[PDB]
Amino acid sequence: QRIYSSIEEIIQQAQASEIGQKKEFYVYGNLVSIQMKNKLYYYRCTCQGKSVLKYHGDSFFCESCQQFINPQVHLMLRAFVQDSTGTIPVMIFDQQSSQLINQIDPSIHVQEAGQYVKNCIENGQEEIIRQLFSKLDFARFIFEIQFENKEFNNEQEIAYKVLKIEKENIKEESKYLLKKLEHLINN
Amino acid sequence: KQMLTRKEDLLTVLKQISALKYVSNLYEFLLATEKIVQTSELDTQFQEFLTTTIIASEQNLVENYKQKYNQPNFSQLTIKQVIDDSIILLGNKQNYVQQIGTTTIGFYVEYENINLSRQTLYSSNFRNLLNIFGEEDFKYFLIDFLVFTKVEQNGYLQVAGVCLNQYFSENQYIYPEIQRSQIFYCNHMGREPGVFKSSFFNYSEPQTIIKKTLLKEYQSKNFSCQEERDLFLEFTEKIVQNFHNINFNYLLKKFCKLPENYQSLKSQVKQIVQSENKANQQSCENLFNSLYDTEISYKQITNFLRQIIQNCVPNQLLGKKNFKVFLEKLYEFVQMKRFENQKVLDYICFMDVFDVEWFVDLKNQKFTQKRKYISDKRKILGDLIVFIINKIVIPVLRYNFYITEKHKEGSQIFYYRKPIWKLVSKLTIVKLEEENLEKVEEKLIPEDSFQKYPQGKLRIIPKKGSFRPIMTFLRKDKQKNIKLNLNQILMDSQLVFRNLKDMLGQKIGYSVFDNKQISEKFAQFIEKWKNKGRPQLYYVTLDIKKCYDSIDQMKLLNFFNQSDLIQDTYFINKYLLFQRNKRPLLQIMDNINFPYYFNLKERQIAYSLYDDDDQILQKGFKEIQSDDRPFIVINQDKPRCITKDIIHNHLKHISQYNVISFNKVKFRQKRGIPQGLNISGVLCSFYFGKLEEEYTQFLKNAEQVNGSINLLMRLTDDYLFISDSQQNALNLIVQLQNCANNNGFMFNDQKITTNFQFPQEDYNLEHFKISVQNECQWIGKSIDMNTLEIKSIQKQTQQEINQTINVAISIKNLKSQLKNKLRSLFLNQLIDYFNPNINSFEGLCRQLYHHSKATVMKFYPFMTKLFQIDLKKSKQYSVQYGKENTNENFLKDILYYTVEDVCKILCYLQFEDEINSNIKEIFKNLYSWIMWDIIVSYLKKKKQFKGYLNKLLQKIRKSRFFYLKEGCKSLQLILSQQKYQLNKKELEAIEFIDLNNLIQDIKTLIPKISAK
Amino acid sequence: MKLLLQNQNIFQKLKNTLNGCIKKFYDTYQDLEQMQKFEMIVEDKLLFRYSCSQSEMFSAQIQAHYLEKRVLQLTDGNVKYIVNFRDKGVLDKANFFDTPNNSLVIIRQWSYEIYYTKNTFQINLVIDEMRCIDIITTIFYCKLELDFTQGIKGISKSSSFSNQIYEYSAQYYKAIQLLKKLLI
Amino acid sequence: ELDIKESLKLQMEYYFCDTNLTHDSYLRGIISKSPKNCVDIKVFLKFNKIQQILKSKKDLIHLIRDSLKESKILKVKMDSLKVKRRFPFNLNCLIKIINIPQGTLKAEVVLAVRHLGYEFYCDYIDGQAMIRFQNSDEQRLAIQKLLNHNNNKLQIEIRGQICDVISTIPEDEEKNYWNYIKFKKNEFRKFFFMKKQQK
Amino acid sequence: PQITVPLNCFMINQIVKAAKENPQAHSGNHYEWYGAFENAIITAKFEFLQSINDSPKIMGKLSDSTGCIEVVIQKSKMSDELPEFVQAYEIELQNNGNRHKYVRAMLKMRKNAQIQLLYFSIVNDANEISRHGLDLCLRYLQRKHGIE
Amino acid sequence: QEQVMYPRILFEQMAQFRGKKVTVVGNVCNEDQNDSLVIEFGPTGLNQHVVIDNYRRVDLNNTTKFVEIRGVVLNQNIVSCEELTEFEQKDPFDFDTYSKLIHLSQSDKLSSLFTDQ
RNA sequence: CCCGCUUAAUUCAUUCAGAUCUGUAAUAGAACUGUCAUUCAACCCCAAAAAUCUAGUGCUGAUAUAACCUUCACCAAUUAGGUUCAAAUAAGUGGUAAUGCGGGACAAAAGACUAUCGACAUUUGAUACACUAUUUAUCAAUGGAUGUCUUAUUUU
DNA sequence: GGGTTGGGGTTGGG
Ligand SMILES: [Zn+2]
Repeated sequence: QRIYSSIEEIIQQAQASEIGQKKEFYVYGNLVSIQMKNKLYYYRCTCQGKSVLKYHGDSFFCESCQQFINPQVHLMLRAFVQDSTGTIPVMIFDQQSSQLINQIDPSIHVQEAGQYVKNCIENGQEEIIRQLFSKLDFARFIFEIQFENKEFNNEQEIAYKVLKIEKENIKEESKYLLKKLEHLINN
Repeated sequence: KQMLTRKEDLLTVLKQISALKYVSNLYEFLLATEKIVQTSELDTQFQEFLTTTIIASEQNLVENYKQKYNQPNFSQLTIKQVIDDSIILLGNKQNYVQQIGTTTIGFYVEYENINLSRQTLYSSNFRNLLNIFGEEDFKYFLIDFLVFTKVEQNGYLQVAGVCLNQYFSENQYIYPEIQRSQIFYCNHMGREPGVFKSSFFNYSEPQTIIKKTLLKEYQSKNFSCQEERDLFLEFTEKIVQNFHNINFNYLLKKFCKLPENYQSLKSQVKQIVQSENKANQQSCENLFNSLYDTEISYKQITNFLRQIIQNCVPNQLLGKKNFKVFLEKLYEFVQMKRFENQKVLDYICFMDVFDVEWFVDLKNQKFTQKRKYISDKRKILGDLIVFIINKIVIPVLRYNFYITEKHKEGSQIFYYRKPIWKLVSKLTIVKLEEENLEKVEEKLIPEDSFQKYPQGKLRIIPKKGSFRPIMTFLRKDKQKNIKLNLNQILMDSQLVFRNLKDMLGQKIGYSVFDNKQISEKFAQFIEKWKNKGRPQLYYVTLDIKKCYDSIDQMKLLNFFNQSDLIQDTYFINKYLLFQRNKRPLLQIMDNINFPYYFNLKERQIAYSLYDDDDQILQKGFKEIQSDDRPFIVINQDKPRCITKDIIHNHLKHISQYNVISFNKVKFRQKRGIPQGLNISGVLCSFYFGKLEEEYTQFLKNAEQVNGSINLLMRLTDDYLFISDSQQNALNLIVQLQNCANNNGFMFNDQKITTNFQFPQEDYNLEHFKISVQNECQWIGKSIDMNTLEIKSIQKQTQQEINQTINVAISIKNLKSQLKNKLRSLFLNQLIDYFNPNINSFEGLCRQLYHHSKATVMKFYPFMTKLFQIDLKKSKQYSVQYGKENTNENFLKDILYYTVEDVCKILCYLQFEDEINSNIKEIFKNLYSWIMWDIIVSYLKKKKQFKGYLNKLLQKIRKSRFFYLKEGCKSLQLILSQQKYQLNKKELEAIEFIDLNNLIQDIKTLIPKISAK
Repeated sequence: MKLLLQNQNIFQKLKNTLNGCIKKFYDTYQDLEQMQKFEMIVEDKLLFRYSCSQSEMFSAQIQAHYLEKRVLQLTDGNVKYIVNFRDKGVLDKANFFDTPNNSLVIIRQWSYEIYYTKNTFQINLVIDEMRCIDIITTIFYCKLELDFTQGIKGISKSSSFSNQIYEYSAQYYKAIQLLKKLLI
Repeated sequence: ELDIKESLKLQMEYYFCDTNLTHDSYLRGIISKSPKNCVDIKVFLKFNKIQQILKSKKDLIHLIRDSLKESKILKVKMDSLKVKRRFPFNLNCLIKIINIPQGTLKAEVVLAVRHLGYEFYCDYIDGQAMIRFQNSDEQRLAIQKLLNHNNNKLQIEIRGQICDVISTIPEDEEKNYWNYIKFKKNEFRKFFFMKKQQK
Repeated sequence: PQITVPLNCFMINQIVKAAKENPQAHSGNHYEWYGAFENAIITAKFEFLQSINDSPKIMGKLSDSTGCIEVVIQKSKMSDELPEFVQAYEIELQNNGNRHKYVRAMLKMRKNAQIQLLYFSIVNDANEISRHGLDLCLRYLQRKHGIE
Repeated sequence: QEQVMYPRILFEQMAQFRGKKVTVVGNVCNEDQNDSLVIEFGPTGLNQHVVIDNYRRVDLNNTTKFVEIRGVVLNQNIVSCEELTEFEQKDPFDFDTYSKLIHLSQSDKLSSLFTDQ
């Protein structure tokens, strides 16, 4: 069996943590408010190309492999994972975002989700993407949340990243609330 | 006709934009929707707010907001709750003014950044507006409309609606770019002539190695099949093999060889380097001059490059005729200026695809679809041409020569052999060490400044008899976690100093920074001079030598510390500014947008936390306007902070620990601040203003003690003084000399230019070389001492004019580029000194005559470059100008519309809105005729224009003359109707028109304006 | 935002103001009349008031306030301060957008106040003028704090966790020692 | 010498005289072919009597220029080699594809058949399309590829639909088609006669 | 210190009654139940109420095992349509032969004003009832023990 | 505009009440096949069958698998039906956690928020 | 002017750094090796102008005191002589290129051509393929096209 | 596993 913790405990433990510490949790929560103000995707090679050489006319060339590659689009989303107790900002990477898009729209295939988003954005169809992202509001899931205490540009900061997303089933959540309440009443 | 007006309203301008179907102020909208009635009473300030606020929408929604009898309007929520409800109603939309500085999380809105426009939204006026509207209508009014609230006499602030900057917003093949910029400024030298050891020519010593080094070109997608790749690889193998048989020593001796007295120059340089005592000035000037006359001519280098290419590249790689075309274009590649470059289509469009024999087509498209085959093979020909130039030509030029520009030669390009430049560098390093540079060791510099700031580089530009060092701070250190160069580190302190720059204008010295300030000072002095009665005038001009290197660091830091003009803490605001352009409003083809009338500029400002008069905290901007036309500002959510202590640390570091590099050797400045930093210009002016106010007390009270008019201005290191008394000029010279003696600086070349002559023995001025001239020349402006009129100085020959012009032309946007180029060329410097308060009518006409004569010569190379492209092969231009004479029609259209726009701008600058329209039309026609006469006279001799186009130009000129005469003829009858009463300026204009007899001809006025 | 408040360097302003207050108090009471010195020492009344200069202006975010005791809490990044304000007029003059909480303010002038209580000297910080410039609803988790409403014990706390608080506490103790030496 | 140069100049003037240049017109074509009626000395270098008057070619050019300098009929300036006057002085096997879909354009089918790479003639009628080659051997050099030997079917791809063709048209029909070609030639001749006879 | 809190109809009625009976509180819209809260979470069955001459406001009903409350649903003004989450309820109600079902509803309530309903989702598993009850009790205990 | 109390009870408290306006919840029974609808309590390991007379078994939706009713108990194992809702549940309904929740709601400490007094 | 072909040989010089050799008063001689670069190169301040340029003219009636035209390299500034809304013949500088060899009769108003061609050649259109300054294919309509000979003697 | 904003264009004063 796993251990489930609320958002407030994650917030309190993240602040006290020293620089360079990591820990993982499991939370019952609902996703809300995916943000689209920044760029929604980036480009990486199949051989894990650290540096992608930008060119003109949709031309590309990886440096970790040294071949003419078709650019591969990786989808990154920022949203908020909020429980009844609290709210935290999280980052959603390619696999989980593709899973969410496939769940909300079964027609799009898993790895094709990034291509679909890129085509919709570039062709001039942003209303469809807005409607697609709006249907994910207040959708309950099971999350694996990891916080990292790291320093960027000589500035201490905490970043939350989601590792796994699972479908919700009320039964063990109800059992967990019951046992927590029983422990509280006992003490 | 449509004319530019000095006064406009935002409501009138907004009605000219087709997107907005409803434009009105808030009061008339409130009455239109029956929210308020005229019998109701309101506060006077609330009434003013309702009257001045301007709203607009893309559709008419007056019906939707009509007052409903179902339920009245009472407010119980707070303004914040209503605004939050509106922002939540916005949802996923991301571009709204009220959304700036905040994010939405479900049904909660979080405020996280400083927005200076929230003070307007959360003000009492908007509370009263909410009371008037009601929540259910306020929440949608904030979204469906664009709300502009007036905060200044002509400035407006958008606080709601879609941001204005959102209105200011199948692929095709793009050819590669020639990397011509690589040739410049190479200091590396090798033992044996050739190319760098990292080039693929020297790495090889089979097909495997050449394939490995040339991966970028071997696996291109333009190759149809593997056979083409194999043929190209074999060609590259042959190229590499042939290159090693070139005797570079013989080629360098034959075409571009060293001087016959090279050994004497080398011996002289060595003796100067080794000698302990200081070298003679005249001998070193002669040595520098002799070194700089060893430059290689363009023909010599073109022959050298052609010889290299002919025996290194097989003739069949490009074709028998394509090779010759490439060789011929190589010369035009060689002689280009600093910021000029070639294009691949400059070679491709003159070549034949079918000339290449080794091209193979997988599918028989040679006969079926010839055009597709031609496109596909052009894609390969362009790659081959790029490969030849970038791999062979550029590295050889970079390795065997030092290519740079001189000091007063503009953008002209010069080539120097590498040993000559090594001698020059040795001599320059010897000269730099004695005065201001010393060799340094990294042990002395502490590690904090070593790991916090990046270092600079040194570059040498030849000068006649000397050099000109420039220090560049572009680099950033990958190690030590540095991601910015030094200027980017010092950017915010530059904003603080720019804040300091405004007070320097009048408070603590005589400093000028731009043309508007100089023009205002001249206008004030001219008014005082006219009031006095136009007496005789005397002027003195002198300048400081090496102002940046003559600054004492301790004095500069002491001045910085004890000055109260720089506050302890500053905040930084960012905002977008929309300002009217110089385009008149069209009077009501259907697609008219905001960019047609406004210019978008990104601005930053530093403000203090004190309760200052300017009260930037309420607005967030500080703009100076020269007219009554409106402008719009929208704030941004990126605030920053900067403290005086941080600026002090930056100044201390740059003054004490500046380290620069030259040929893998580190140096360090010993005195002064480096030129090339963004903060040095203001610091120099501040430092010299302190001394000049120390030593110029007598000027302050002289305007009242003895009643003498005098003007003193200083731009950087240049001084100008115009006075009425000779004693004042002599005293100023003596006082400035005393200040220079006491503060350790000196004036350039020991020269002073004056209007009079005085005995120099009495004032210990024997070492000065006084030059007497009757016509003042200052910062490129020519000033007359009798009539006191100012006009710029123009070059006289085509060769001198060409040196400062770089031509860049693209087929996609010929029309816009050429029209904007003409507009800038006419309006570059004439727009600042066309003041009616400085010059008279004849002076303005003469100024326009000379400026237009200069601008036509400036623009001439663009017209010749245009004729190198035939537009009959481009549908975009042939559909509009035909096929027979496309180029001539295009050029005529551009010239006509540009001249018309320039004339309109000139009339806007000269007259006020109160002047009668007939006078304005007459003067516009006169200016148009002057410019067209200049153009026709200049172009009537050229062979390219000799035929079809000159007839059209002459017709235009004749039409302008006829229209001017007709307007002058009808003006008499119009004025004789007595319906108009004429003021002083109108009477002056009538007198000017009648004196020169513009009714008949122009031959009376031409002698006065053409006089040189 | 947090970087904006850190660049202010409020601790330098506090140190300068405390140094000026101590110097002025030392200069103004050199009479050293024993009867007057004994008269001036009574329970629960202020002895001196030094207003800060115009150069000690900073901005902070209000996290909480208390009308009953006139205690106001200010935070900027790492450090949160607990100070007082003169009266409700200070809050009414500052045109708050919605509420005093979660609002960014500029303190135009403040002052140090010296009080003698329980056979020792207590130095307070009182805010006189405030100006609201925006709303910032962003929770800042301040690890460390200093309290100006409890005397030496409220300031010396969490001194080991930060060098700046250690230096300011040393300066505060030196000021208290000098005050008790001169007056008593 | 001076006399030799004078005689050569006289000979050149006689050869460049207006009266002589009309009857002969040997050098008149050279004059017409000149850019701006400025002929060089290469034309006179092929002469027999002019060369015999000579009794390093730049020296000969300079001598000719000196000889013609004092003359007025011709012109010489800048010590150039060219010359000019001072006056104008002007005055078996063929197949048919079958079962073409109705409404198919001629361009599509002619493009489809031209993929072989040799010229021919095509006419489209309802379905039937006669194609004729210019030489005998292209038929056999093309039937090796236009016949898909993998399927062994006389099939050609037109408009994305499979079309059929016969390898040999009937002998009577080829005779009729040759007679049709002869009839077309005769009708062109008759039209040519009519065009001549409208005047 | 948390604006969102889960509680049922009886607690809504008790809070409103207590606030109205003794209005001697701070001059703010916020209620007072072991702190200040704006939002609420409740699982109860939903049914439309057909009011008269009320176009902008649509009256609903949220009955539960403890009591009942009145809620109002706002609609867009630029055009006359219904929110998506309630259109889904309407179409499902039409499809299933007019059978009312429990919903998980989040509603924003302020004093001296009606109770807006912001969003709800139809629930088909009876385990949500026990989950909601346990969550209500746990959060109530947490709030009471955090006050002290 | 009306306050009606519908407290939740278990199977054993049903005899303790003996007539009150309450609500009960259970899985629908189909093996007995009465004319009147019969619902069942517990995980079916122990037999607890109650029948409602107002509501017919066949009229409700076929996909319905779980129901809860609100009505006064007519007699032991007979409950009148006033309001009935339909739950189409694809997962088993846990009865132990529901029993614990009911017992905690009936407790003295937490009864204040659930019911008056 | 166009076209065909060819156009030359040993070092003018060798910075910086490393490592050998010989000589001896710090000078110098000899030979050898590695080599753009923090993987980038690119000075700064102030000021001027800014359409998504298939979109824009009183499309122009004028001052023989005017506007054009003509010169054996090209191009651009300096003098004479003519003509009247468009036409043919000139005189001094500055700057830039200049290898040899071979060729340069269709001038043309035509005639005889029944030699040639639905596979000739244009003309405007349409349809495809192409478009950043493409050198095409088919169709429709339509009438001329190609070649040779005749008004012809290398003092050319 | 992400990360100021890189330009584009190049005249005239200092
Ligand atoms: Zn790769």
